[PDB]
Amino acid sequence: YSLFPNSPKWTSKVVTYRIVSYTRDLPHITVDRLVSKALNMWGKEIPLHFRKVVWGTADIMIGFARGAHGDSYPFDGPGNTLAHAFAPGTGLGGDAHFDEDERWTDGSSLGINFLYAATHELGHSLGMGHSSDPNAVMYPTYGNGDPQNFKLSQDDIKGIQKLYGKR
Ligand SMILES: CC(C)C[C@H](CS(C)(=N)=N)C(=O)N[C@H]1Cc2cn(c3ccccc23)CCCCCCNC1=O
Ligand SMILES: [Ca+2]
Ligand SMILES: [Ca+2]
Ligand SMILES: [Zn+2]
Ligand SMILES: [Zn+2]
Repeated sequence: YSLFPNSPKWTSKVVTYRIVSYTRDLPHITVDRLVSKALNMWGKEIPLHFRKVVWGTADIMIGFARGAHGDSYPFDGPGNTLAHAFAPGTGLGGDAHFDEDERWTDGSSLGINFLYAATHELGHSLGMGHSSDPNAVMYPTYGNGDPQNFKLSQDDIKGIQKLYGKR
């Protein structure tokens, strides 16, 4: 595993998040469930707790967008970059954006598995960098293992716990 330079991390006991926009590919209820699932995958290993808010600012702002969307990291259409997240910090820090030009799926269809993509992106939102281990969720490319049957690897757990300590 690798953390970000200067290992930024959330210092609060609870970190909020808010889904600002949704994808046309899934029901809104599924995205909400999958984001909670993804945050819990990491939360289970550490002292943090998460709370969803539906208005204003949240530490982790989540949204779907196609093309240019304000932050100077335009999406590129179907394929290639699927999504991108930023290291913990104020403003854009900690946010996670998903390329709406992708065909998002809960796993029952062809497309990009949103639970897997959200686990990777929220890993970045928490301060995780990329792993060299092809089996890790934090590996840079999609598809090595099985998007429909996966869990954090020992490498991902070692990294998140180094950053925030064990629960
Ligand atoms: C790990 C994921 C959940 C999310 C990451 C998000 S990121 C930014 N936060 N590390 C991602 O988008 N990875 C790209 C990386 C990537 C793979 N290729 C690319 C060709 C061009 C540009 C990027 C890529 C070659 C094949 C392209 C096919 C599309 C699959 N794309 C990827 O796997
Ligand atoms: Ca933020
Ligand atoms: Ca894309
Ligand atoms: Zn963005
Ligand atoms: Zn990544």
